[PDB]
Amino acid sequence: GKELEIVARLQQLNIELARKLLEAVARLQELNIDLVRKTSELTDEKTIREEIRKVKEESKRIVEEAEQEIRKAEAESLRLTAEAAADAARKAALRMGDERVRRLAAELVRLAQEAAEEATRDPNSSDQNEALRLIILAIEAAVRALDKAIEKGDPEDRERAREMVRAAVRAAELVQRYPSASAANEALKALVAAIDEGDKDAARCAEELVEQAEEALRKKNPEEARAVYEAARDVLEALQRLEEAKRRGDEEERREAEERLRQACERAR
Amino acid sequence: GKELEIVARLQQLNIELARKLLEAVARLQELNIDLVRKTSELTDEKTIREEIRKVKEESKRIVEEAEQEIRKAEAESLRLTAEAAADAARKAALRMGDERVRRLAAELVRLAQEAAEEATRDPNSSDQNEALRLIILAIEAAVRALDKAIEKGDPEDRERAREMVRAAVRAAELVQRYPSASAANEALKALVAAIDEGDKDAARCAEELVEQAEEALRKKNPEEARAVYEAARDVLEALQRLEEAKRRGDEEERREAEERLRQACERAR
Amino acid sequence: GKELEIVARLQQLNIELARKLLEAVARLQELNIDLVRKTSELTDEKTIREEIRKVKEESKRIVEEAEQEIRKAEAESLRLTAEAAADAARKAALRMGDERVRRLAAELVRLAQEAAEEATRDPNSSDQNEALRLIILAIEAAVRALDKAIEKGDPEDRERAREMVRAAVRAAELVQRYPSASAANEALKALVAAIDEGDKDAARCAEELVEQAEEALRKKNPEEARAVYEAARDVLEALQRLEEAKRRGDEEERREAEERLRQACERAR
Repeated sequence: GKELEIVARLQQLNIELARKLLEAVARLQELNIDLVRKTSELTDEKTIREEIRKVKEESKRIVEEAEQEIRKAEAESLRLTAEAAADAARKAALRMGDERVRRLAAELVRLAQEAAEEATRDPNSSDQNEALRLIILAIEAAVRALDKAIEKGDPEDRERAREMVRAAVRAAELVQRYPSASAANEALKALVAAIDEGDKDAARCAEELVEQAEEALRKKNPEEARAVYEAARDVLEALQRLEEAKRRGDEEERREAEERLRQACERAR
Repeated sequence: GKELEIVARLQQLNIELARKLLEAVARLQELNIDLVRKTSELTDEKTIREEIRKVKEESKRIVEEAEQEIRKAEAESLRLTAEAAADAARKAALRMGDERVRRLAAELVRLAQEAAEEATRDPNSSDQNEALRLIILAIEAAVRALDKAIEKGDPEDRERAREMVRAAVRAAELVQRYPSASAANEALKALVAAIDEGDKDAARCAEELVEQAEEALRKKNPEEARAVYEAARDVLEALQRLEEAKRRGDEEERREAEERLRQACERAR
Repeated sequence: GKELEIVARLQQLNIELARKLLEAVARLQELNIDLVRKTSELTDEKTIREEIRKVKEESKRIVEEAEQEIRKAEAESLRLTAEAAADAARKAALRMGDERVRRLAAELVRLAQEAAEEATRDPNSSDQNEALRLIILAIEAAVRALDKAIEKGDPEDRERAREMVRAAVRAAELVQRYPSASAANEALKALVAAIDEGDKDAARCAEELVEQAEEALRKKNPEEARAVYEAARDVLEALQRLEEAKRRGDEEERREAEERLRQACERAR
């Protein structure tokens, strides 16, 4: 279906990007051989130095244009991944049945479209590129929650999916309006790690950090935004360690990482 | 399933292609350092110039072989995408139930196999590479039409899929036998845009341009083939603008693009 | 679902790898222009030669670090493909229903995790990189066998899947404990080709070569291991020719390749 279409388009970008990288390598090589030829033939030091500077200026321009093509190829790749993830979000919302979760997933399609369209307009912006990455990770976490809700029909899992899909929409409009915000950037990642864990205490704690960063970004108090980031940083690290201790380990640090997330959310509420 | 297999093989091509690009960069660097060493030590101008020309000849050969590896990596990627798309076409035809559409999808598998096998035989051919691209786009449009037909069981949608899958087969054998034909190249793309639109008037208009380009290519009248291309060019541009005005816009140009496609098909029939 | 997640991560690797390749090209170009400048200005031959050697040493280090990044990018790609293939293996085992085949598929998840984790620890090892490739191919063959078993519910196909999934686990722990073993490396590939063929005689013949290579690797008789490789080499080539003669050909060599695999397995038992 649509999955094969994206792989076909992403592969065209890789072939085209590798084609342009070789184009830059080929041009830089022509300049070197031409410079060595002129340096060995000419005797005027003034002309030799000017031939060297124009090659160094052109070589620096060749590299910059190649960084631009990689920049545009990355935004085009992130645009295809965002649309594919949003398309997966709406179909999973259909397989649930709730018209309310269908309205929530419909906004993610609108959020993914608008954020990916602005990144492709000016890929040189690093904030619009990173904000689109986290929105993609938020949609992926929402899709993983929706797919789990339709496995056994557990009413807690279905409500778990609704609360975290709506929270993903919340932690998406925030980074869309404030891409350069480190507090909103970290509270989103803490929610993605809290969605995959499935803990009710971790989901309500991550969303509270999103609202704290939202209110701190309503006004323009920089000391207020930095406090939410440090609170969201320790929460995110506690969830990543809890995921490592559950996948492997010997249950020793697994109980230790629980109190890490518990104490981190304690001083944040 | 098969989708994960293609991604695994396409990723091996990207790693291998990046490995060979660095191999060329490493060899070009060795030649530059060796040339600077010999130019600074030797005093005979005759020997210095010959050392420079053999490096420029070898550097030009290194770049050409790297363009060849990118050329072979692109054909191998297009071969994997074509087979994956044809595999998706036959299973969607099974989910419909019509044995007639199963015979139509069976030809696409044969058309995708033969076209992708000839492109991998000599990837330096640009016509066989581009003709395979449009055949892939034709199969993707056929798959999107087949998946929509099995959504609600609408009898119009199921017949809409049969007419456009057969038309995709028609606009595939044509570009296979005439890869260097611009008229057949454009009538195919007009059909792909007409399939996604779902308009009955746009589907019969695009196929009529395929038959006009087919009869013009039966004989060898070049003025006849150019007339179909210009007719298919305006039809394709009208469908792409109609898709832009339906996705966004304010319904103003949406009605304007309808008369564009209407008038374009008028002077083509 | 998970398929879109892997494509998103694999595309980030390609963009990042292309970003680092250009970084190496940009640094190598700066060294060339700086060297040409110093060679044209300075007159002391002793200083010129030392400026050349330090550039040749740095250029050789730049290329080596770029080979390392390609090395680490390949292991990260093979780790994502292995986990995605193992995830596909467990769900197909669930769709069968046998708790025994679910325990077999559960080991592949453990085998794919452990082998991919050791390859990412030291990607410079070529044996751990190649052993992970064949384990991926073994899981893919197991998934293709499991998907075919749930098509028509044929009891022979369901048992065909169980025998070859268990054999895939057998030809996975072997290459995991002996990555540098050519006999175990070839008996695995002979099984992958024997799984796709579906021949009962080819499956029991490939597994017998796995047990022969297993017992030869129990001890450390090098002449014993080389005998199994030559026996597994001819079996693998006979299955690849049998696949070519069945896909195309004119049934002439198709019967000839059958006696090839028959005689190859004859002198191996």
